Amino acid sequence: SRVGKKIIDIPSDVTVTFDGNHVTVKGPKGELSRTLNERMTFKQEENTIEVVRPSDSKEDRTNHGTTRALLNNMVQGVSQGYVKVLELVGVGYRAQMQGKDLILNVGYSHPVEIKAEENITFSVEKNTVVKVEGISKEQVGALASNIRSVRPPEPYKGKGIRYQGEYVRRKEGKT
Amino acid sequence: KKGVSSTKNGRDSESKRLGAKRADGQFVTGGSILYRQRGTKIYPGENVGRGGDDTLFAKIDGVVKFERKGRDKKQVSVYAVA
Amino acid sequence: MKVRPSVKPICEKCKVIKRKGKVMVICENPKHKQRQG
RNA sequence: UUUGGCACCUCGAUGUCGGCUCAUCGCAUCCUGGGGCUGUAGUCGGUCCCAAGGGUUGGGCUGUUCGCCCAUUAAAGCGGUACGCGAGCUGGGUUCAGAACGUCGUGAGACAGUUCGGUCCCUAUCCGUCGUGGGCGUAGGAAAUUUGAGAGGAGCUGUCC
RNA sequence: UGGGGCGGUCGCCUCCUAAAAGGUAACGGAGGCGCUCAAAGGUUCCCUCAGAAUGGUUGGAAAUCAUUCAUAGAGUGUAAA
RNA sequence: UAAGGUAGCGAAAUUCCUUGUCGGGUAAGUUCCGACCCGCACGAAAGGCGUAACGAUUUGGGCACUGUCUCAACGAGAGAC
RNA sequence: GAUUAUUGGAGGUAGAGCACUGUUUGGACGAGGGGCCGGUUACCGAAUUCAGACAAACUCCGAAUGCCAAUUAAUUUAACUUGGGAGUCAGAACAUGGGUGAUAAGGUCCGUGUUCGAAAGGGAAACAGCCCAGACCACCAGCUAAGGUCCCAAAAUAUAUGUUAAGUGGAAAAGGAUGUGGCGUUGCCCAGACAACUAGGAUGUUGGCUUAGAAGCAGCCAUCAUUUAAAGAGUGCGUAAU
Repeated sequence: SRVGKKIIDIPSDVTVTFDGNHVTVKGPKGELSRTLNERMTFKQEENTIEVVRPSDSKEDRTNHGTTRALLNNMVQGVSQGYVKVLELVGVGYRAQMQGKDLILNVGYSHPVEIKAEENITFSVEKNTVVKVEGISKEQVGALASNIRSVRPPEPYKGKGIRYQGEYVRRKEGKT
Repeated sequence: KKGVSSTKNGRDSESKRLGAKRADGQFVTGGSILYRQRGTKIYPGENVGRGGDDTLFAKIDGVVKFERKGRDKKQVSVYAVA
Repeated sequence: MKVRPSVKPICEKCKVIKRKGKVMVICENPKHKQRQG
């Protein structure tokens, strides 16, 4: 519950406008609205901003940090790209690429197929450098942190969906 | 019910009503009792007989005075002022 | 190492944080802070 | 949900262990189901959690409570309900009077140590449950078709490709 | 008689339960009794502690004896007071 | 002590240890048969052992047979209504 | 006769307390026995002190309160004797004290109070013993008690204050959070507390025992200075050395 060293939340050329309780990421790359909060009154003087902390209640000061870090995620991702690099391995059962999709010869009854995503760039450099470029942590950081769990690296062989900063471990392989 | 066994220790004495029977300032008779004791807790003084069982009586009629006897003991002093 | 009643880590860079509200600890000591009277 | 202790209700009677037929509620789950987790690569074994929705053989051998076995099964659960239910069934058993043995008792007789045999009443008045109709009413009357407030029932599996 | 039950016990005295007067229960706790002293009694005139160490023929330290303190710890016919 | 059970039958209408022991039989035998005796409490005229025949006698096993049963269905009837 | 102010006395409770009796000596203490030849030293019997702790059947001490009686005082209204006629002997629950049982029991036995029995009414949802409280009869009058005041249901959505977030309220024990405040400290402490963002966080040299070789875990450390804003013969999670 220790998060408050950074509470700045400065905007960029992307414009943090309002739509009521809603708040709109606009500008060079934007047009994505989302409600910051109710009490957390946000304000931008010319190009700097920071979440007002009214009364610093438990709820209010947690909402300060929500809106701060989430608008930071916005001005990070909708402006630059919430870009997360990862790799892939699927071995023996014919886990094969299909460009913007995939197939596995898991070789069940029926080998079973896989697909790509929407509004997020799945930029493949060499079929194992996949950049996932989106807009924020809550949902697309959830994408980056769930693609690893989609088919994660099973330890005793090591096939699955890895980050650039991930590894494979092993198991006491005793039936 | 079932086997409950031999059983002994319920033995005690049909008691006796000891101690005093009259009190300070009170006036008495000739064969009147003033105390039922054993041994000497108190010591007959003035006009006091002592029967066999350490029972005390006042030799006269009159009124009582308990008091110290020694430095740490106690007695009686009957007076028949009237 | 060999398992315990629990796991046996102890470290205390104790990120007792809610994930959007679900309280937990992203830490290594689940052995001490419980409810208490 | 053990063995007990207290002696309140019931001795002008609340009258029977079991089993049969029916059930019916729980979960502290046996199967299935899911997840996680291990001295789990999956399985494994095991573990923790979610889980009660349902389902949970047939014979042999003891009145015996009981357990043991033979074959299956996904399993072959634990409990609760006057030790679920006898004004629904049997009574095997125990308790009746006979008789036998062993032991004890001078003996009458007792034990329990066993064994054989030995009588289970009721025309349902009320509530209640299964159904069946009658009555009346639904601001006009009759025929037919209807919405459904809700209520009930339904959901087990395993196998080959 | 915490069902009858087998066991036990059933009459007196001391204590504790008993609650600072006395008094009082329990198949409640502990103990004595079913006598004895013609001297352990009566009455005059004396004595006064065991015990302890002190310690020494003794010595199983100690007996008997002896120095000094000992609370009646002595002891007092019969339990406890 | 007056003396100590002889034959014998034995885990038996009687074994506490105890389904003592161990087969046979059943796929499975808490029994049944058989056998071992470790006979609590075995023994011979309120008799011991074995016997053909006998038995609305007890108990185990088998064959037939079959709605006893799985697994219940139909009919006829008396009741019922 | 009673109640109480005034008495005066008896007495050994509770509590205290070891002073006896003694319950478990921590320590020493010196010896005896003893290991040894009659000795050594251990420890004890025991006692020496110091030293504490304990007590239904221990007491040097010792209450409150109750018992008895006084020109006892005052305010009440009893009190006693005689004799006629009776019923009661299974009591129950609460508080309380005690025993017994299992610091079990809505148990069981005594005791001190109270209620029922023999007593309605109100309150406790209903609720013989709990709380308030006794009815002679009326009465469409009033005042209050226990308890209560948003609806069923009469009364304040009253004031003013607070705490708490659980429907607690309106489920218990141990264990274990700060989950929160508070109350005071704490060591801080504006330089700047205390987790955290993070700065750099490395060696002659594991040196000695180097244990499976092991150079932060299945292990003992002689544990020498810093490279140096802040830092270690390496704070922190590996049981394969790293």
